[PDB]
Amino acid sequence: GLVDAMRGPTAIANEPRAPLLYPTENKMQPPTIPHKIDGYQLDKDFNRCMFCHARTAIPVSITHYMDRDNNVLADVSPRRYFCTQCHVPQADTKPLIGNNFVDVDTIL
Amino acid sequence: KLKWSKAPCRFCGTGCGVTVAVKDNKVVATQGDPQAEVNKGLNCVKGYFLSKIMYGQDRLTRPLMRMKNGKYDKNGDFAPVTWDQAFDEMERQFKRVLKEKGPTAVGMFGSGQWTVWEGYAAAKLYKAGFRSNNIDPNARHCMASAAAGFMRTFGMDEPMGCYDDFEAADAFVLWGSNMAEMHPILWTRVTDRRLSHPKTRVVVLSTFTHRCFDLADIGIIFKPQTDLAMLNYIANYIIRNNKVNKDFVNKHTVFKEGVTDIGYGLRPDHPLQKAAKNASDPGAAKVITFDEFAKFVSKYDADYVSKLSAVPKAKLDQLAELYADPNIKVMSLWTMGFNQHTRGTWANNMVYNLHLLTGKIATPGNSPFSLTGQPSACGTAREVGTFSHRLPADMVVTNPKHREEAERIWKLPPGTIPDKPGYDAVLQNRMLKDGKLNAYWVQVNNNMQAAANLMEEGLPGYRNPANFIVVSDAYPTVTALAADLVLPSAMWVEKEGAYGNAERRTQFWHQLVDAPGEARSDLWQLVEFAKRFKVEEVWPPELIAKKPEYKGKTLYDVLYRNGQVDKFPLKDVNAEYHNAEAKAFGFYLQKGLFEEYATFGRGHGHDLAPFDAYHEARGLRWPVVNGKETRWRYREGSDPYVKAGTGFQFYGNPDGKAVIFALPYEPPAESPDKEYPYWLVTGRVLEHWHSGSMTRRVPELYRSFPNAVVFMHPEDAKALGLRRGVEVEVVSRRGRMRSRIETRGRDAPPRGLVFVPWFDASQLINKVTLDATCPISLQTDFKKCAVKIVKV
Ligand SMILES: Nc1nc2c(c(=O)[nH]1)N[C@H]1C(S)=C(S)[C@@H](COP(=O)(O)OP(=O)(O)OC[C@H]3O[C@@H](n4cnc5c(=O)[nH]c(N)nc54)[C@H](O)[C@@H]3O)O[C@H]1N2
Ligand SMILES: Nc1nc2c(c(=O)[nH]1)N[C@H]1C(S)=C(S)[C@@H](COP(=O)(O)OP(=O)(O)OC[C@H]3O[C@@H](n4cnc5c(=O)[nH]c(N)nc54)[C@H](O)[C@@H]3O)O[C@H]1N2
Ligand code: HEC
Ligand code: HEC
Ligand code: SF4
Ligand SMILES: [Cl-]
Repeated sequence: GLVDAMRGPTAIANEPRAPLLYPTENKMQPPTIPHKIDGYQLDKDFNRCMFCHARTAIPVSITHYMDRDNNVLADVSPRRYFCTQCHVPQADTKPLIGNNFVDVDTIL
Repeated sequence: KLKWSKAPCRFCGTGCGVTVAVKDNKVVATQGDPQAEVNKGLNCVKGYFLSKIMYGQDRLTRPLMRMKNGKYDKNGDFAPVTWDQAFDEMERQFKRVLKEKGPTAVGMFGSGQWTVWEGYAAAKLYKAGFRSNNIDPNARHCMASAAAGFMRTFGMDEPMGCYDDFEAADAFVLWGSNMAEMHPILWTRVTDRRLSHPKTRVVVLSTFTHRCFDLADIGIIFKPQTDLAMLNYIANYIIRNNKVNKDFVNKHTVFKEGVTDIGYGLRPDHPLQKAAKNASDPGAAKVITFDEFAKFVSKYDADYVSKLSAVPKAKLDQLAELYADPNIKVMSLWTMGFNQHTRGTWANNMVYNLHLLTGKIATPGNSPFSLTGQPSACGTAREVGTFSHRLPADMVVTNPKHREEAERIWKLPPGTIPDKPGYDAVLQNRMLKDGKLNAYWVQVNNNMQAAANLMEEGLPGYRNPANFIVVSDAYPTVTALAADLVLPSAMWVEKEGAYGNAERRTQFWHQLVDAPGEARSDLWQLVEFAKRFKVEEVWPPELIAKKPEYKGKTLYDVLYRNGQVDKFPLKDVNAEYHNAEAKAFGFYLQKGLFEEYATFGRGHGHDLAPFDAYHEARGLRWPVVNGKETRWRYREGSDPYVKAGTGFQFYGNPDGKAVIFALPYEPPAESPDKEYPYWLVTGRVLEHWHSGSMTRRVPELYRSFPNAVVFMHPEDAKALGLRRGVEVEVVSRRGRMRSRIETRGRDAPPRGLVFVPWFDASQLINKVTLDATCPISLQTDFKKCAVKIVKV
């Protein structure tokens, strides 16, 4: 047989019940955000993330202060300003299916 | 201990370079390639999880065929079978259909995520082998309006600018592009320019508020489809304020007026098609003067445009002034908001008009720049011409000189290539439903999830007992669930590949790992299948009589063992990397394909460098002439094809001039009404790719955004008695889906409109959308239709 775990058992022609919206969990790849970020301002007037993560919570690494030429600047690079392009929170729910990835982290 | 090797990102048309770390046949890490010019070491969250995308637990490893009582049956459950078994049945089914109905009843639905050589092998198989033009790709849903727009205005496809324009622009104008989520690294180049040079202006136009508005200096929410009226308003503004670049216009442009009332690409008995006057030749136009063009756009004044679009006159003027001011370098950017649009070819023409009136084109920072979505909608679908009307390098099947040139390169009898365009994407689903397309092979896409109007066309077309459907995939998908035979395919760095991004940069990768099980590349599957057909089974006798050397030969021999595609031997294969297909057929297949294909564009404006040069570089931007890539096209001194002393030469057009078109606002196919009072817009989110079959099997990307949602204005939720998190059905006259309300999310639509992303295979929003298209480009408008929202 063949099943698509991204859909679940329902035939294409039918309409599954939607799961609940899951709350966000509280508690080299960009680390995921281990806390809620609802309501945090991230725009050109104010970067809420920088409020706790400035090199001034674990601070951003110095790579985040680097321009396209790898010059280290005195404040976060514009290239890293929008943090949520790379760092994402996580719903408090299990994955739909297994994944056999390996991280280098654990094999050297 | 790790072996690190370069590749383009598997995902968006930005085309970030990555480096990929392998140990013991497994990708253990990737990183943004610090030497790649596109991204200089950065990725987005999708790129950073490339090491997980091949390793979902349910990767396909064996052919699966519907079987009942020991034999193929449409009604059978899938059972594992061998590759020989799969190809035997395919061969039986294709040959049956070819004898009974001919080549208009076989077809292929391919992909802008095919490698360049995959798309080229498939184009040969169908157009030269089966003599069928029913090969079309998912990029039909995507860039078809942009390519029609280019062919009309410039006579040649793809941008004349490049990513270097992001460092030179003084104003960026996003015409519905959501770059922050959909071209993240290009949005980082926008953000760098804007924050580092703060006189720069970022203008974002959209039908709903999204993350781009977090940088915007000027944000404009406008009513769906009324972008046409805004573009004309700007053109009128430029003229009425005497800011035409008259020398540019006199030397380098002409003016046309397009035919109007061209219908909506629906079935011909649809009342909208019957109503239209000019559906039969919807791209016609006539020559006009500048003055007739100025009169035409003068109807688009502030009263008309501000009322129609709901944009305040002060903002239309701020926007128009950036276009008009000769000192401001303007990069206009657009994606599916212009192309998935029932007048999206016109919208493309109309944004080029703004740049042509002012001469702001083909120089650093002055750049009408169409963004491509897939990693190789350009390098593969468009440049190889894997479309129902196309041949390679902008050529078309209807042109006898183009067919002659293909038949020359492909060593075919005159008259081999079919001269009538075949079934494009939308039409393929309608012909499947109608039982007129009966043997069909889908590769590297999930079109049952991705095509609009699933319930009325695609699902009954795939399940129609008159048809036999083959799907090649790496994972189970709803497309594979609706098929009759599923072939397990090797993906991304399990095979040697080439992808061509939005700035004409073709990027190679070697095969870095071996696919699991008996998974095999799409390239292997096409070339292997071609062994099953003799020319006597697939070509009329009069063609074999003109090339009698082909008597009794197979399509494998004619298309792939032809002295060209097989002219590079196994010793040319870099021994430091596997190459499964080279080992399978006995010669360096990818190199032979690429070099034969490259004959189409060399000396004709589309020059690809020698094959080996791409394994040495982090991409090169075509035309590559005498080893040097081209950054700006059509501009003297930047593009070697431009004649000296001309300034600019739009040499795709016989007189070297670009065309400015007078085209009107016309409304969508389906707008809200009393029964269905909301606009439905559909699209994507940053964390998931397309149908979710890859990203939503990565634990971190699934958990970042586990399910689609209905983004809704809080006042509309209040009026419907809804709260965040309650379930609704979204319903149109075509179908329905169930999802949860989000009134506080990253997409914040105006009252009367909702936005629903399409990545969740348990929430098939393409049951609700309308397969209306732009009539010229045949591209579906997934961005607007009418729905109601009802509580569960
Ligand atoms: N994260 C991520 N990125 C991707 C993809 C992915 O799946 N995920 N896929 C890639 C592909 S193939 C593509 S094609 C692109 C899609 O990239 P986009 O087109 O940027 O994104 P979508 O989410 O498809 O479309 C949403 C946009 O449609 C605009 N829009 C809706 N109606 C109108 C209209 O009437 N006029 C105009 N002008 N705009 C309109 C809205 O303003 C909204 O910003 O993304 C590419 N990049
Ligand atoms: N409602 C709505 N619909 C849309 C859009 C929209 O904005 N709204 N966007 C439209 C556009 S612009 C596009 S580009 C299309 C995209 O639509 P599709 O391309 O149909 O979607 P993908 O999920 O990218 O499909 C790629 C498939 O390739 C499979 N796979 C991965 N690697 C390989 C390989 O190497 N070989 C094979 N054989 N399989 C492989 C994946 O598992 C997946 O099933 O969607 C269109 N549909
Ligand atoms: C203080 C009120 C914070 C705000 C605002 C933001 N973050 Fe945060 N973050 C905070 C704490 C106390 C911690 C745990 C300690 C730690 O450093 O892990 C975090 C954690 C993160 C992480 C994980 C870093 C790691 O695992 O190595 C990331 C990536 C992160 N936070 C990102 C992030 C973003 C993008 C924010 C704005 C939306 C943001 N944080 C705000 C404290 C606070
Ligand atoms: C991609 C272009 C990113 C953007 C934008 C942001 N971050 Fe990041 N971050 C990224 C990576 C790939 C990594 C791991 C490698 C590295 O360069 O350090 C990180 C790491 C962090 C961390 C952990 C720092 C540590 O010492 O381990 C934090 C706390 C973090 N990043 C936070 C963060 C913030 C707040 C950002 C917005 C200002 C931000 N990152 C942007 C990739 C990317
Ligand atoms: S921006 Fe596009 S190409 Fe770059 S890492 Fe993200 S998905 Fe890949
Ligand atoms: Cl559904």
